[PDB]
Amino acid sequence: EIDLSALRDPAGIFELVELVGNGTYGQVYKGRHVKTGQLAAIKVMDVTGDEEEEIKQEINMLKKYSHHRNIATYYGAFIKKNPPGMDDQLWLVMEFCGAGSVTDLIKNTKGNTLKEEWIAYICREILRGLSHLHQHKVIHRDIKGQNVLLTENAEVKLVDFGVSGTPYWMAPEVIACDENPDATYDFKSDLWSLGITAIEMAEGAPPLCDMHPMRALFLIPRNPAPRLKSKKWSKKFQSFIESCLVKNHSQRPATEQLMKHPFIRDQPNERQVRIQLKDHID
Ligand SMILES: COc1ccc(C#N)cc1-c1ccnc(Nc2ccc(N3CCOCC3)c(OC)c2)c1
Repeated sequence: EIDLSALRDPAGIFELVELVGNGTYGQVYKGRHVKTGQLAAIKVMDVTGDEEEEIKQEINMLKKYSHHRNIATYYGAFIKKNPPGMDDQLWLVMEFCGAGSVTDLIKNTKGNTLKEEWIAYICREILRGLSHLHQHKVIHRDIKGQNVLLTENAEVKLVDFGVSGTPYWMAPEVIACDENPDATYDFKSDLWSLGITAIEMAEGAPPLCDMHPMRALFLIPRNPAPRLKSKKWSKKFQSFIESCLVKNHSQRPATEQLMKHPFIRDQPNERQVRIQLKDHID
């Protein structure tokens, strides 16, 4: 576990190149290891006695649970010191995924939809990542297109442990309403989220996206489980979506049995799929 008080200043070690996006309670940069030139992603967060133990918790998980092919690797943590009583900046440093997010991948594909074969490759990788986290009793809580990232070799990596606002990817049991007073996250909630991003990949957007976040939030527990509207998709894919999106979380498959669903396991043309992906990156 990491001591915030023991973190060095990032000066001369890493440097920021350009803004890349946003994360939970911080901005995200394409960064660079100054001495070697190697690229890295750097999440920068203001830090306060308030935010610290949540910040500290995000760091510890990235450091502890990123030794796995499908989780963006921890590089380090730094504190850019700054006169009291003011905010210091914390730099959380991880491997750089040059291809960007799956959400970016969708935006630059024809029709904002992806081949089922691509979706299956990506879903397996996320699931595999989730399994590793769930094994260590970690819930991701923020599984969505933007948090699913790709390296220039089309390897899939999960990022942003800051939650471990936007309602669209939230499972029914997570939404505190009249019938569910003490809404809490469990591992299965990640699996609902995965089903939503699968739809996101196939259709460019999550269900209920045309509606206001507050009305989406209200509808998700009541409405029946979302489905693919086109039926051009295989019955293995539609069945996979129905497995992820079981409303009653207790009746929803565990991660390990979802890993054994045919859509996930029955993948020929696999190193072929990544090659296409790798090529589609440029
Ligand atoms: C959204 O990403 C994150 C969110 C939260 C946290 C945390 N904690 C970490 C990351 C992260 C982690 C590793 N690599 C990247 N790289 C990367 C991400 C996005 C892009 N974009 C930029 C513009 O739109 C097109 C592509 C990109 O361009 C080359 C590179 C990002």
